Amino acid sequence: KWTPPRSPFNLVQEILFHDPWKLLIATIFLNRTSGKMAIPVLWEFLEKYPSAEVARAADWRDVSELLKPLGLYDLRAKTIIKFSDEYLTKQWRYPIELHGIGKYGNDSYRIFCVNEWKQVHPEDHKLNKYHDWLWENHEKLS
DNA sequence: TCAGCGCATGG
DNA sequence: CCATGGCTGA
Ligand code: NI
Repeated sequence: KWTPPRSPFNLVQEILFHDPWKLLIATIFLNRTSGKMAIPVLWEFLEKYPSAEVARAADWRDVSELLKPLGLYDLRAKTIIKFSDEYLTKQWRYPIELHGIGKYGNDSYRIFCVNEWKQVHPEDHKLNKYHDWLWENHEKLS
């Protein structure tokens, strides 16, 4: 079992690893959006949308106005509905193949949800900080 | 390759 | 004020 450690950077992925869907939802929330804005909205979403089954069948207009202050409301809204639907339906392995999930959300999955972390090469800053911090203190862990 | 989605905040 | 905080469809 992998179970990624918590860093000083405190990425939201650090507490979302045990729920691949929730982590992947967080990545979507972080597209062209600061963590300061996105993260609190993520929680208000998660309380009203705890599962991929709940988000699968849902009113995409009803998530949209919740994503309003962030921007990209109906874009993400219809995207999440499909992704959550695509989540519980298809067979995947690596998450990229799911709609709305590109390289970033995949690198997050590969690092946090499984142990590829040594192999994975990050793009995003936050991920790269965590990844570089890993190679340093990993011997002090396991 | 690339427009396009989108509001908030910092420079 | 005009930058900047991923991904798809095409
Ligand atoms: Ni995808």
